[PDB]
Amino acid sequence: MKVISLKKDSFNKGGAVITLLPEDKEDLFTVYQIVDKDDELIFKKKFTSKLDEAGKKKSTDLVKLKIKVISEDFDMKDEYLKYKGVTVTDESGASNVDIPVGKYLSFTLDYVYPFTIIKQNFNKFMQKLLNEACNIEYKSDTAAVVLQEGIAHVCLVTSSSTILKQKIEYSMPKKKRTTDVLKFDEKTEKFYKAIYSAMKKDLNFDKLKTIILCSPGFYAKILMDKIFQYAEEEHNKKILDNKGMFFIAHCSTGYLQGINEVLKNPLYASKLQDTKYSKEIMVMDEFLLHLNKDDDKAWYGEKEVVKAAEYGAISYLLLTDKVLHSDNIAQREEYLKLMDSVESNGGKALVLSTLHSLGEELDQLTGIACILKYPLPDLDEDDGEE
Amino acid sequence: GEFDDYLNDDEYELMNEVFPTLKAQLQDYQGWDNLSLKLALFDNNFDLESTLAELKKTLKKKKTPVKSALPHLSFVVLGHVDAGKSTLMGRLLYDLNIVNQSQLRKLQRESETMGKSSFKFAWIMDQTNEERERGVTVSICTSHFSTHRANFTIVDAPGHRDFVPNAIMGISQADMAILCVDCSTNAFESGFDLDGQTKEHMLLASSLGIHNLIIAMNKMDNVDWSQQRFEEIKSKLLPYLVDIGFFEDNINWVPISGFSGEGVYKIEYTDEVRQWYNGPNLMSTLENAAFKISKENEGINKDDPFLFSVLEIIPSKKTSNDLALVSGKLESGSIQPGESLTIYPSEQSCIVDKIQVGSQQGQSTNHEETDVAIKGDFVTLKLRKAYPEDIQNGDLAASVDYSSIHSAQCFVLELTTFDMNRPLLPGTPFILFIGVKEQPARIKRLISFIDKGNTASKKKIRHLGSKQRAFVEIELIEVKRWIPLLTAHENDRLGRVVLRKDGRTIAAGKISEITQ
Repeated sequence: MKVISLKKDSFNKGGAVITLLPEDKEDLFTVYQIVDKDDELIFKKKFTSKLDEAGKKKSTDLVKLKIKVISEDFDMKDEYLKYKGVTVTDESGASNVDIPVGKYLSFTLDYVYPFTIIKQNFNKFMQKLLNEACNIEYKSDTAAVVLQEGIAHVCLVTSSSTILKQKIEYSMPKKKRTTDVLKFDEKTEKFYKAIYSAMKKDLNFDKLKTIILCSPGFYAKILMDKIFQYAEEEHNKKILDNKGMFFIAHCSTGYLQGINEVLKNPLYASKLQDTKYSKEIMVMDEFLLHLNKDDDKAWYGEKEVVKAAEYGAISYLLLTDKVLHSDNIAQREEYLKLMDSVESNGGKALVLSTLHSLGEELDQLTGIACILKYPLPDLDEDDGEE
Repeated sequence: GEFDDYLNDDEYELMNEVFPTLKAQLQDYQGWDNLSLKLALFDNNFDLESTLAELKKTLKKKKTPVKSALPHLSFVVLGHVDAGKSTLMGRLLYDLNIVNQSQLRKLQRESETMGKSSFKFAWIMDQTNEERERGVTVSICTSHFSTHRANFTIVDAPGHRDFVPNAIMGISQADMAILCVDCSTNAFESGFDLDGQTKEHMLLASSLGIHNLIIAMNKMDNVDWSQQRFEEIKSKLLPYLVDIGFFEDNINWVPISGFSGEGVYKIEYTDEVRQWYNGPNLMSTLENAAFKISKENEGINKDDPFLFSVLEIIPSKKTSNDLALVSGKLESGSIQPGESLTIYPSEQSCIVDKIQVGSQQGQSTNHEETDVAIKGDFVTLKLRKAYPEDIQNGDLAASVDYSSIHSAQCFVLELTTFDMNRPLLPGTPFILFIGVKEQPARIKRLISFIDKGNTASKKKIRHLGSKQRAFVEIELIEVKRWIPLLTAHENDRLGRVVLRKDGRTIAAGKISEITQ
């Protein structure tokens, strides 16, 4: 990301005027958590070509829409963000000039033109992701490949998410009557060839530093020598130079799960390439150690987390940017109070960014949870539920 | 050029009759409608008779305008993963007489190598395991052998933990279940863990209605074929089986070596290494199973509606890529060849070309003929007129009568929990293992616990009365049109599933209801 301007008007202390440039899909996700509905975005497009009717007839130009925002089409994997709206129109003639009033309009984001955000609820949490990550150094380094005896998934561990790229899969050996109808072996060879081709295209030994290979069984180990066989066949020095970015791991299931088994479990990653993955893995670790050893020291849920805040008992408050930017403003007034109330009774805090596996995991827990200093048995009766 | 709808008011002053006059009079008098009078006064130009004559005329239009096949007994071999359960099952396979087998002895010996790890009927089977690595699993889950009494199916739990799923939900429930244990000190102490997959591999079985179990002590040879270690082994292995639910008196213990072949084919007189044991051999014990009397010939275990779960889909020459060979369990009802099976999911149907009952035997190529099978049995079917895509695993097939079978996404389940490290939080992801299918799922929510709202801890079921280990709503993460399933009530192998967190199995349950 690059921020061209960023200014603080003089009749309005709060919101802002941001002119900014997304550089990759990690900046398309940041922008996501920044634009709010009713904020106004001003772009360039190419809204040329017309009916006929009087004349042929058109012209061209290069017309920019100051569009009110109303909704969004976001697909991170597909590296596509688009914002839908109606024209602000413009405004005095000073903007929108050339635009035909009365006409919805959208802005599909590009990495080449900057655009300006006339923002209303520009906050300190956003400003962190617009001046920290926003991370003109970039530390997120990882790709995975989880594989069962029959399916594999090329994936990309993101500055938050275990985004799939390619749900590959072949005709897996099921053990035939005969010695294994050479069908099994032939099928296996094709498969080895298939993933190699995929990773070769999908990955790029230029920005990535870690590639994780995990499977229940020898399947991950097999895939690693298959990866490098076919490299030495293509003489693919984008992979052969980097024989030291690969790390082979075991996980219980060869589905997406295996990623959070390897990353957050102290088996493979420690403190190797961990920077944006640091802390957040351990805390979500311990959270599930505690809650799950039915010790009453890990809790989830708006009620129970507000309750654990009346006793001051909270050691680590867990919140998400998925529930935050997922849609709504008022609801976060409470969730801030709730942090202060628990800490004023006890704790630090940890916000999970959110297409992430860890943020999804806490999202699957209502985007709110806590770790305690002490056991509080039954925080779920008084208030009525589990 | 046409219809002349001038005159219209202009004429009234040109001719001079006014017009607000005749109007009221005639109307009322007569009893028809307006619009006619204005036309008629123009068409006879301000007349007052001939138009009225027409009017007296006007309304006038009247609106205003059998044979029993004997088994043939199925067994699943269960064990840790290192007792040499494979070496022992291949020895039971060898040739069912035995030796002669002269080619197969050579081929097993070829299987890396003829000189290397040398050979005695089983070491050579073990070297076929080392080649087979190289395309994981070259021989089949189909295996059969024969004994003096019966024809046997074996399916042999792996080898890396997968064929145990090929038996339970998997094929032909098991007349008898075979636990293979290692006599060694470290290997028996391992395997046997409450946590082991071995205990689970036994636990389904006992849940299933698998009433007979045979327990075979492999690897005697390292522990000097010992009396004291063997009786000490019987003494742990049984109280472990009772914790599973098994009947310790009903269980045969047979000392064996898959690796030398002692007590496998002939009784342990052949074994000079143990003189103290006097009892039957491992084939003699398996053969020892009581014959159930086949039919009732044409008769019941479901007459009830047919429900067949589809474990696997695979192509064949005669039978397509699918609607091709299909493998799975007969959840309820019965199926016979030449019959029509309907698959509600694909809204397609097919004809059963062939049926392979339990024990894996008669191949597709040789013969095409074989009678019949009741619930509980696995089948490997062949489907004639249906297309590769049409059936996928998880589908349930049935007849048109009590047809369709219905199917969906999330479901409600009464799970019970065991000893866990972690508990289940509402929203926690787990991996569900129904049949062939193993999928990620979210136990979203925790609707109820014993009968309260809480997270789910260990050993939780309602203590007495209604049993509420936990009432849960489980959602499939993986795919839209997520999974086909049935309630346990109409049929349990479709209905029964296991839940496991990472490695460990946290809980098991029955599917109570189907939701959208």
